[PDB]
Amino acid sequence: KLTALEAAEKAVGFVPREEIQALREVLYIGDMIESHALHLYLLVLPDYRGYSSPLKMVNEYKREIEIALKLKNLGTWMMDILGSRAIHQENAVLGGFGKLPEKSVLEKMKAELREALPLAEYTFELFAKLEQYSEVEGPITHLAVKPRGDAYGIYGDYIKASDGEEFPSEKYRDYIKEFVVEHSFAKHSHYKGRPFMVGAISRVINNADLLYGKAKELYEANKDLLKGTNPFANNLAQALEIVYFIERAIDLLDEALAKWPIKPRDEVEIKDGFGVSTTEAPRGILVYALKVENGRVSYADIITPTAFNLAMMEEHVRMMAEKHYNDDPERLKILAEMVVRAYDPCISCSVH
Amino acid sequence: MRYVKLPKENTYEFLERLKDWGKLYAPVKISDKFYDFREIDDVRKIEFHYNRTIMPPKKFFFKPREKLFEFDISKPEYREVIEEVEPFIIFGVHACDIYGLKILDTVYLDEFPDKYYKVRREKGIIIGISCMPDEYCFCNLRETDFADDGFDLFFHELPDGWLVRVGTPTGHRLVDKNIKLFEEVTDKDICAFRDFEKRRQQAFKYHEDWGNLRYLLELEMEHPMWDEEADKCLACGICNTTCPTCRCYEVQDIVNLDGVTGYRERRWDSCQFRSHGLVAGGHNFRPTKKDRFRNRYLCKNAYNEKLGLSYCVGCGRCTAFCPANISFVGNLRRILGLE
Amino acid sequence: MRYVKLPKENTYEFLERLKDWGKLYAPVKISDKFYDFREIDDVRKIEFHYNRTIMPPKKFFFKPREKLFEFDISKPEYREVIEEVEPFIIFGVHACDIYGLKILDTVYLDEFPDKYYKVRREKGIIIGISCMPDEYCFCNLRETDFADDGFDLFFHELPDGWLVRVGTPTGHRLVDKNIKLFEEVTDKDICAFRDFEKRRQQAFKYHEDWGNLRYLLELEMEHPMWDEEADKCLACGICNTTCPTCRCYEVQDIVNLDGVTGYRERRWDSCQFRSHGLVAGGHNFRPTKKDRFRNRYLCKNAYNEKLGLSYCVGCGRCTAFCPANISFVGNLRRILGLE
Amino acid sequence: MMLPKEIMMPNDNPYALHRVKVLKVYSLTETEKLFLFRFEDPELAEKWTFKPGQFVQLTIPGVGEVPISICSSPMRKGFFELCIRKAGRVTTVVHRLKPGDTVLVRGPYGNGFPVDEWEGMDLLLIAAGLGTAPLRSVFLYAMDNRWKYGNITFINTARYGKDLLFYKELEAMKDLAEAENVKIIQSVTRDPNWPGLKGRPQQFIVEANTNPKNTAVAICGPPRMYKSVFEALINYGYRPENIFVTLERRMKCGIGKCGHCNVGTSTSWKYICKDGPVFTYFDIVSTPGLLD
Amino acid sequence: KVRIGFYALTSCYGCQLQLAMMDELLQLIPNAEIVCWFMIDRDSIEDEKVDIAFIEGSVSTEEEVELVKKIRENAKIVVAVGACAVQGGVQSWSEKPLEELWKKVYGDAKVKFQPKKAEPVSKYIKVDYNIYGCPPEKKDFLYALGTFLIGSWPEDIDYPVCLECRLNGHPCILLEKGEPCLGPVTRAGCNARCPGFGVACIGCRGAIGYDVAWFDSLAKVFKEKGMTKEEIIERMKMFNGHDERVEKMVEKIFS
Ligand SMILES: Cc1cc2nc3c(=O)[nH]c(=O)nc-3n(C[C@H](O)[C@H](O)[C@H](O)COP(=O)(O)OP(=O)(O)OC[C@H]3O[C@@H](n4cnc5c(N)ncnc54)[C@H](O)[C@@H]3O)c2cc1C
Ligand SMILES: NC(=O)c1ccc[n+]([C@@H]2O[C@H](COP(=O)([O-])OP(=O)(O)OC[C@H]3O[C@@H](n4cnc5c(N)ncnc54)[C@H](OP(=O)(O)O)[C@@H]3O)[C@@H](O)[C@H]2O)c1
Ligand code: NFU
Ligand code: SF4
Ligand code: SF4
Ligand code: SF4
Ligand code: SF4
Ligand code: SF4
Ligand code: SF4
Ligand code: SF4
Ligand code: SF4
Ligand code: SF4
Ligand code: SF4
Ligand code: SF4
Ligand code: FES
Ligand SMILES: [Mg+2]
Repeated sequence: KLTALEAAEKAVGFVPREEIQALREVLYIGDMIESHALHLYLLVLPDYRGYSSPLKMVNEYKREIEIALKLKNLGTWMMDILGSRAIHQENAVLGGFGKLPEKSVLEKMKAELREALPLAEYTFELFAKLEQYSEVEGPITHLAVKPRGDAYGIYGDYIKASDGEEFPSEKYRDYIKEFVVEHSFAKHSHYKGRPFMVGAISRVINNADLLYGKAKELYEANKDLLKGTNPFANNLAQALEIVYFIERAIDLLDEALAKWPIKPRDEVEIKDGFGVSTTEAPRGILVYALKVENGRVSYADIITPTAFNLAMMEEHVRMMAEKHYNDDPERLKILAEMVVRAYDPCISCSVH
Repeated sequence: MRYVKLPKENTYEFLERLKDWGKLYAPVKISDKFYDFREIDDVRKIEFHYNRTIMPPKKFFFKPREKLFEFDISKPEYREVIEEVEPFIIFGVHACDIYGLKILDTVYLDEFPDKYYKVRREKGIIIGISCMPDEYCFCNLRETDFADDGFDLFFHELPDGWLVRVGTPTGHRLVDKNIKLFEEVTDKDICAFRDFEKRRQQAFKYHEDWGNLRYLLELEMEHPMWDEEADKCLACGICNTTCPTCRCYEVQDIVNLDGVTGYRERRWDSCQFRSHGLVAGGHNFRPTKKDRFRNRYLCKNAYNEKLGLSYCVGCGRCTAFCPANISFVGNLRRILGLE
Repeated sequence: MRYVKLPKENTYEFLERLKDWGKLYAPVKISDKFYDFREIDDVRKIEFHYNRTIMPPKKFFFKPREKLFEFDISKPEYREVIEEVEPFIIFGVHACDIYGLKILDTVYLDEFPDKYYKVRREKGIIIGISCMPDEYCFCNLRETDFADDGFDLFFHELPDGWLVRVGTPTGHRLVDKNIKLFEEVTDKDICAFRDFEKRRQQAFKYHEDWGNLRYLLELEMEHPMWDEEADKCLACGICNTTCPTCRCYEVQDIVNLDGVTGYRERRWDSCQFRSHGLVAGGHNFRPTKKDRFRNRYLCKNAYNEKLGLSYCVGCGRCTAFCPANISFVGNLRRILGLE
Repeated sequence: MMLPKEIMMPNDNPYALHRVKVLKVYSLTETEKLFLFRFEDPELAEKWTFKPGQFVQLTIPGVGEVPISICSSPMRKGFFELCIRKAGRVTTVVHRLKPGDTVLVRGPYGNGFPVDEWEGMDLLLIAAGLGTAPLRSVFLYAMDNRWKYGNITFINTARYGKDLLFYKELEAMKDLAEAENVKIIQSVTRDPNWPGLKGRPQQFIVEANTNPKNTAVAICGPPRMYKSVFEALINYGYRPENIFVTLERRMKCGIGKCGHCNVGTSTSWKYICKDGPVFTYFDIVSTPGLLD
Repeated sequence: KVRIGFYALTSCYGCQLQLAMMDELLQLIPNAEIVCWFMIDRDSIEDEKVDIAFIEGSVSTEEEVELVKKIRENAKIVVAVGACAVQGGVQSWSEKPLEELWKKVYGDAKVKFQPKKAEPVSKYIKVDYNIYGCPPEKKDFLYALGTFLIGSWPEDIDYPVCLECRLNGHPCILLEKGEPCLGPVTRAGCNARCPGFGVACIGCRGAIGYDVAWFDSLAKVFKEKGMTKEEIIERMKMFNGHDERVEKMVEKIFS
């Protein structure tokens, strides 16, 4: 929703106000918190803890599920307050919001973020205790967005690489190639003829120096685990990003409260144009290219993080399977599934 | 609701058939300009197009002079005088008088039902008729112009007959016994009814809203109008004795010449008389004529909780029958500032 | 009745003092053109000159969505959900809405008094205010323009302040606790009140008598107007969910995810919906949209026996808030032949 | 009836429900069961009396509540009976009730047949389909109070011979009823192979044993048969002031608040739970729309 | 224990996610046995006998039609969850044929899997009950699951969103700004979320069944406020793209 709003506003030549952009960033941070907590605790925790379902983990790992629910509820409540709901937000309109909450609700949101910061710390410790399998060690090309401003963030105009080069967001199809494979409804992506990775670990590797606060302290402490060579560092990078984004959301709420009261929405008149917005999704770079002609969409191009990550997923599953070749089929299946889940795949966004 | 139609040539035959149900009371001409409800022997005497009667229809239930008890002073015993009330039909009741009968029913059948009133009220069949207002009628201001219930048959005037509303099982039986004389209502009769309603609404003298009349009367009890209109007043009480919704009666015990027997008598009373608010020792709670004159306005403009309308229905009998040419509606509109 | 004057500079102080009695609900502006009764934190938000609210004042006693019971399915037990209602003040109620509250009281404080309604009706203090007619207001036709009772304090607009009517002991206590802010009514204030009443009567769009509306509606149930206006209808039920005197509700039992606990819920309903008349087996007693559309007119134009008024008070919410631009008063006047 | 503190609870809540237990379940037809109930409160059970023709609100916990007429006589104190047809959600849950289960009931509601002012006159009861149960209540009240009412006739009709309500009871009762000034007529309409009687009730009104001028008529069934039955009764000389019928509309409360059981027009607007369900002949005649 | 299976067709998994994020789902585990739900369970078997089957997503693959036929074979109650399963979702917004969309998106390339145009689940099997929304509300899931656990079934909704909009006192966007709000014809249960946030309804929960969805009156209301026929039709067919009533009812009022 927010990447589409950014693309449409770029196409129609509209610039949102600073407080509206801050509130949109808070909503996006809520989405990242919910998605990362949900992934970490309900999709990659049970297979590390020896279960087959998080619903079977209610009596043994009670505190872990409790903190999982608290983080997920914080993200869901942020999205319920700012967007209309946790899924398919409707309050995010062209040029702002249909209705903004009262000031006391924002104060309560800031207080709840402050309360949830220790939960993020515990999550980072719990996922630092886990294991990065050495069967998948190899050089990775990490692509991530260059943040706008002077802080680790989600909105950006440039796309960085682990090879050092950087290109403008609108020129993405000059450097990224989409091709269709005969075994999937998704389009695999290549960078200079080679597969690449986008995600939380790529974000950390590319924009580590932009972190500030407890996130920077934790990153400096645990830089040894966050090497851009193992795909299994993505979960720990997600925990680190939760830690960062709680504080970032607190600061953005302070910035928004500095300019109260806020008019919910600006009048936008739809001129023709072509806008490409590369915001950083919880799972990697999201590219939205929309062309507007007479108040209508004439050209749409969506490239999603999982479509970016599928080729690297195939390569790393190949190396994992060759390392665990001719073993018991169940063990190979579960380890390959763990490798795939390390990439937090959203198959729905792959096909869009 | 049943909407049977009575043709113009069967009206007198239906009125003759009404005499099979009891005694028929219909408005007849008692003088050149005055009407009254009198017992019918010749059906041609009934005046269907009349303005008002010299006496309200309450005289058939709240009798003008009634003997309540007969007594023996030795071994004190009061024996009630109740006669077997045979069924009777009151024909030609206007809608305002029907609402007045409803108001008097609320007064006389509320908690202690009046036996004398009830035995005659239960035996009366109220057949209402439509009317064209004259200069004295303001039943549209008091909202007593169209009757909802309280009748058995209601006759609505048509160019080629009548439209009959049946609202009671008694009216159903009356229609079904003489169904030969009745016909079916067509769209033409409905259009004629609509035209008559429009003409009736156009024929009223005053078209005003009187919501705040009670509060303005309360606020303006020290008006010079009260003095100037009471100086005209004759204290004759016609405005109360010819008012459909006046409940007041005076009681008296009359001893026969033997000194042992006698009777207790009930007659209509007026608040315009001296002894209406007179207590022992000489204290009158309405001592001056102005006080009684204003008290009538206050009482008639009061709000009836059970029905939702004022005790004044708007018949204009107090204005038409006032020998001193005092206008009730004119004084009320002067209080409201509409003059 | 007790008359007090509130000067223009003490109005906000009196409204601040009203918060000592409880929570204050007054009409505020929720959008550019719409009002509603909302809880007051800043007294300057109160709109004294408003036309109507997006929700009727019945939402404080007949709540829009209410939880009646909580139950355990094992050991069948229904426990009523009633909280201790603290006293509150509903300020700014127009006279039409006061009459609507009286009508809903007759509906919900009948032989089986509704506990949920009665508990909140006991603790509510209704302070009424005067208003100027809009193009949609026809409370003069329904006779709900001037309120007699049903309030505690009534505020009447004056050029140099307010005129306060005290009708109940609660209003007497409210006036006597803050008697420092009130004054004495002179003849000039009475004259100003009379002028405001004349202007208010002159500001109404329609001046007609609607006595025969029920009977004409009964006689004209096969009119082409019903089909014409029903084809415009959206069946959105706003005319019922915004009507002050609509009694209808729909009940539902919701079972919690444990399968043992749950609750019973009550929400406002509209006769414009399909399931209002569904009687199982597939039979609907109002099976067409025309049937429900006509049923609303029949129900709203019916006669309330206990009060003597129609169930429609004349606020115009069904005409103002109809998204299909369907005129209730216009269609009623089409039935009467006044167009 | 006007039972105090048990029809509205000491909490003054008219929606408050009483705990009752189902003792006997009996399948009359395929989509029909007869339920015998008693209140789990012994004092309430011994104090609960109703009128023939009144209904109750049967609350199955967690599903909803439905209005059911009482089919047993009010003089069979302690117990009351309900006859319920499976029409949908709530009745589907009701039909699974085995003996010994607890369900919630409030009532009685509405006005019943004026059996007190029917003293010393004949009784004609015309039941069609599911309308037998309220007329079963009236019939059993008359049988318990036989000295009060004169000749009684019971006409029961149904679409098929297997759908006749209380066929076994009325067939077993016919003996000693014919000798006890009671006539039972049972007929079918859509079954031309039925060994028993065939035809509509208006055909069997002439076969009644009731004096037409001194007979109270109680008719229950679909609203469509009412006009034909009225024509037949009026032709044979039954007085229109003594004809009573029952109507059904959608009910959610039974106390007059939900506004779903509305009949009539703007001239006479009435509610079934408060003004019925028993209506007189002149009420049906005056306002159209009460039938169909 | 009631055996419940949640199956995924072509979907965004919003309905499964909404059910998974409910805190009351922890109460469902002791009362119901979850057979097939791959999002949370890994030991889930596709071909198993389930008492109640919840189906999410549209039928956009031939393998999906085989799966829904299998589910209808294996389930006593089949429940369609969400706008994708009930009315085809937003994927059925376009009336353009499959080959045109395929050429526009994937070019001239082969995938070896067979797609099809989005259709509701009710076209290939018989759905006994429906759960409306996109995603469905938590209250809808609670009511449906609770009534199924008691042995009853949920009541279908035939009242518009305007009911909940007027219960909550939301300002009417259609009366003030003239916005194209689809609320008067859309099923309630969402508590008027979009009109409460100042947005217009886009009819995610779907149009009212039982032939009491009046697109002609709403089209006339839209036409008085200056909208062309095709704009109204596209707006109404955003989520009701498999509705045959919309085209006929709008073309009636524009003829
Ligand atoms: C005065 C009266 C007496 C009745 N007596 C009997 C009787 O003796 N035996 C019998 O089998 N049935 C009787 N009924 C009908 C009975 O109420 C319905 O069969 C039942 O309410 C429908 O149940 P359902 O599961 O089909 O509900 P659904 O069809 O799923 O509908 C749900 C709701 O609809 C309402 N409803 C549906 N049909 C009716 C109806 N006909 N009357 C009132 N509300 C209705 C109820 O409130 C019910 O909770 C009577 C109805 C009335 C009004
Ligand atoms: N429970 C009560 O005490 C009570 C009281 C009042 C109302 N009700 C309601 O009344 C209904 C009972 O009837 P039902 O639904 O079971 O009926 P039904 O059997 O489905 O059909 C009506 C029956 O009456 C016959 N019939 C006789 N004369 C008729 C006539 N003139 N017009 C039409 N049919 C005529 C029909 O013959 P055909 O098949 O040829 O038409 C058929 O046998 C239920 O809805 C019930 O709830 C019940
Ligand atoms: N994170 C993330 Fe998505 Ni469901 C992918 N791929 C789109 O933003
Ligand atoms: S009728 Fe006229 S003169 Fe006689 S008492 Fe009444 S007001 Fe006075
Ligand atoms: S006080 Fe006077 S006006 Fe009132 S009822 Fe008595 S006589 Fe009539
Ligand atoms: S006060 Fe006058 S107009 Fe009013 S009812 Fe009495 S006599 Fe008639
Ligand atoms: S007051 Fe009205 S009803 Fe009475 S006679 Fe005059 S016009 Fe007729
Ligand atoms: S508000 Fe208007 S469109 Fe909506 S249901 Fe009422 S009459 Fe119909
Ligand atoms: S029937 Fe219709 S108009 Fe009458 S109270 Fe119920 S919802 Fe309102
Ligand atoms: S019908 Fe219309 S005018 Fe009358 S009370 Fe209801 S909303 Fe107000
Ligand atoms: S209907 Fe009458 S009382 Fe109500 S707001 Fe309009 S003018 Fe005021
Ligand atoms: S109905 Fe909506 S939430 Fe559910 S799968 Fe389809 S698009 Fe997602
Ligand atoms: S805003 Fe939309 S949903 Fe709400 S009342 Fe208006 S039309 Fe209905
Ligand atoms: S208002 Fe309309 S679009 Fe918004 S949640 Fe409700 S049904 Fe869906
Ligand atoms: S059942 Fe609710 S009004 Fe009669
Ligand atoms: Mg793409």
